[PDB]
Amino acid sequence: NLCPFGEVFNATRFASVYAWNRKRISNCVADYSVLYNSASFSTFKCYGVSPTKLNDLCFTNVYADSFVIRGDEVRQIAPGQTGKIADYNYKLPDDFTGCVIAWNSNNLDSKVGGNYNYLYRLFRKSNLKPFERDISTEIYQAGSTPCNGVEGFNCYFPLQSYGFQPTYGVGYQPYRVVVLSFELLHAPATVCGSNS
Amino acid sequence: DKEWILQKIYEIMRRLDEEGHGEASLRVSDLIYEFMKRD
Ligand SMILES: *[C@@H]1O[C@H](CO)[C@@H](O)[C@H](O)[C@H]1NC(C)=O
Repeated sequence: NLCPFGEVFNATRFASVYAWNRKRISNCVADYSVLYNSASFSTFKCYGVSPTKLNDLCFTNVYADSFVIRGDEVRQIAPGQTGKIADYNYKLPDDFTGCVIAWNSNNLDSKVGGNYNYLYRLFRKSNLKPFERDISTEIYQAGSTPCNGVEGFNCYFPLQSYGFQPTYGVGYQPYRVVVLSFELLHAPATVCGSNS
Repeated sequence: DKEWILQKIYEIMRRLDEEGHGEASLRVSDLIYEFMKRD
């Protein structure tokens, strides 16, 4: 009963970072070292223990959060970070226990003339709580005048598009990101590594 | 004030988009983030 990590990592369409996806994984066995070696990742940073140590551990649930950002923004997918993505799009707690995995997807998510399917939130009145998800599209009041739900002077649609183009520099090219959270409740641990 | 410059910066970002300067737009978007974080 293998954990369906292929459905997350090998998914055809990833989500925009502001509307990040979450898959709950449970009641299965997963070889985390095989996941580490199944592709060439540019980031595979674990904050609890290593892939090899995960293979002896069991967890109640594993949550796989996936999305696309710029390569220069992957740094913000880490505890204690601030920035446009960490403040307004996807926030990790200071006490984070899990792995952040990322790889270049210029070959899939870039497009001649610009792929506008991937969005990010540019404006927000306050920073996100950890794992909070904000999919609203209220017009942002950036100035002193009320906006009344209409775009205008200092009244902005809160989302912008990445517009990925294969000729972007590496730092601006799209990277698919998968964040694994390892949840241990006072409950049966049914997600186990291949050597538990 | 601060309102006038933020609007022109927003407009440049939107125009760089339609003129296909996608990377240049994203670099301005970064500035809009840093600017509005200041008092
Ligand atoms: C993605 O697909 C390739 C080829 O089908 C496979 O070798 C790889 O293990 C898959 N990735 C995961 C995480 O299952």
